[PDB]
Amino acid sequence: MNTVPFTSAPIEVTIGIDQYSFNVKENQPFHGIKDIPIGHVHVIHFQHADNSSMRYGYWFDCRMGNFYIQYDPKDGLYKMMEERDGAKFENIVHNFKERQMMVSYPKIDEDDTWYNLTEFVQMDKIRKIVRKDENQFSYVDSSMTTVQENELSDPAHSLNYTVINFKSREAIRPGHEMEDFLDKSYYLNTVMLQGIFKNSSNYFGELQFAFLNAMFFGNYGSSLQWHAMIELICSSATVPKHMLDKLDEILYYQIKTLPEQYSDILLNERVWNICLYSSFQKNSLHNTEKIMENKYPELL
Amino acid sequence: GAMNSSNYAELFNNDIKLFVDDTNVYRVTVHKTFEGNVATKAINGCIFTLNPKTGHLFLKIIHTSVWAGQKRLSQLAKWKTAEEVSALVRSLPKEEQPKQIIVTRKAMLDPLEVHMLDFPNIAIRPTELRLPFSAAMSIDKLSDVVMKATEPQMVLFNIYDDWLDRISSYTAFSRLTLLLRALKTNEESAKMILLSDPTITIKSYHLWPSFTDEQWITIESQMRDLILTEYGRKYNV
Ligand SMILES: C[C@H](Oc1ccccc1)C(=O)NN
Repeated sequence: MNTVPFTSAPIEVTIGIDQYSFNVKENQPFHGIKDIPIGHVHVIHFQHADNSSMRYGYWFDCRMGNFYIQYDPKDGLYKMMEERDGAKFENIVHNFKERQMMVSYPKIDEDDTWYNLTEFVQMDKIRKIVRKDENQFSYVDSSMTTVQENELSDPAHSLNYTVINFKSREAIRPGHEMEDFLDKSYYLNTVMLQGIFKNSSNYFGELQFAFLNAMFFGNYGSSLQWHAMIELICSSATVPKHMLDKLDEILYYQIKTLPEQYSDILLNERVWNICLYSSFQKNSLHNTEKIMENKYPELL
Repeated sequence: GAMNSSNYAELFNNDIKLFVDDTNVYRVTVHKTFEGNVATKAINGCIFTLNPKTGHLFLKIIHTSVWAGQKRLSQLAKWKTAEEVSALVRSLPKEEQPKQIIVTRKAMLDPLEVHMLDFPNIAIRPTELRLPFSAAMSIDKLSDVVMKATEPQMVLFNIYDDWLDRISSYTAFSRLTLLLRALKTNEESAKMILLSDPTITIKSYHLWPSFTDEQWITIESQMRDLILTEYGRKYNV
């Protein structure tokens, strides 16, 4: 189990770690988060008490370095940094643990939620969507726009998700116009899976990461990407049976984890109704359809 | 965006544009089978592609053979339309290709958009106008060439005859839409109006009779009377 220490908490802030969150008061004696489960990526995220504008945070994997959080009063946010001196870091953490100045990552033993939300997400792929190669961790916030968004303005601060566009030459073989527009299997299996993602694990990893950035930061370009990747599978007549079964699981845990009071904005009525009721895979998402109908019957 | 009353004079500016109407592409007669079920029998159809400024109508005849062994024909009809329009554009010299294509029904948008991906600079637009182009098959010479076709065929017609020698495109289009609206609302009366006078003939190379300017005014008046009449007969006013 690993630790992200905090130098201090000089401004009042709600801190998130994965699906957990807690309130820290201005200059409260808080020095970080311990007992963080090894084996998964994580995200530690922030919303200032004073300006709920800009949720921001950092994706990281404790196996890739020792990371801490330090408030920057000039740029006005909590910044993640890597400590290269290993013995310095251990001694800092040990002192904060001895003084019980750290919150414990509060995982219930029965609880596989975070695994199920990040099963296919890998730090190496995150770092290719969020390009900032001098750091082992990746910053994301509410306002960052995606490559596709910028095509329709700062490139270095973009989310480089794979562009999906159903009315594009990439998606539509010359001479197969109707066939490929009404059944997207070509685009799913040959262009995206075989060509771009190489395998369905990488496809699912980007889909999960998009969802997580949508949920945790309200990042609108990410929500667009999550729905696009779902629709591309649902609108393909020919999908590997194992991909469909796993998609149902992935979506099931995403819908389960979404805050109930955010469903109005984070969920696209057209995509879900089409996916669950009109598409080729309308009968292939039993768990997801059951939870959607019992938890958000209004949307449908 | 959408073409409507507010921007109606854009049709007659100097940017090339085509109206595309798919109403008459897939035509059927519905009938009873020996077993008392219901079956359709397709008949030949046409795509109505009109340049509104010049009157040039590219009438692509759709021969019933194109439907053989196909399913979901109403949906195929839209993609077929889009394929044939895209082929037409590609066949035109660059300086003759349209800058905009306006579809009379919104369900042509995605099919045409997808077939014209190769032409990103051609705008595909809907319209809020309820244009009467379905009535093109009430024009006897167009109906006849559609029904006689034994194979796919493109027939080339000027739908304004020689009217542009004497009137503007705006007036020519307004006459045409009034004639077609009349034929659509009461084809029998409309045709009686156009032919009542045996002395006014249709030239071999034309579609409509050779009316003088004065006679066109009488004709136009009679067609408006018809459209109000039927509007009363239909609504009891
Ligand atoms: C020759 C003249 O012009 C065209 C007419 C329609 C489309 C293209 C050309 C015509 O009325 N031929 N019948």
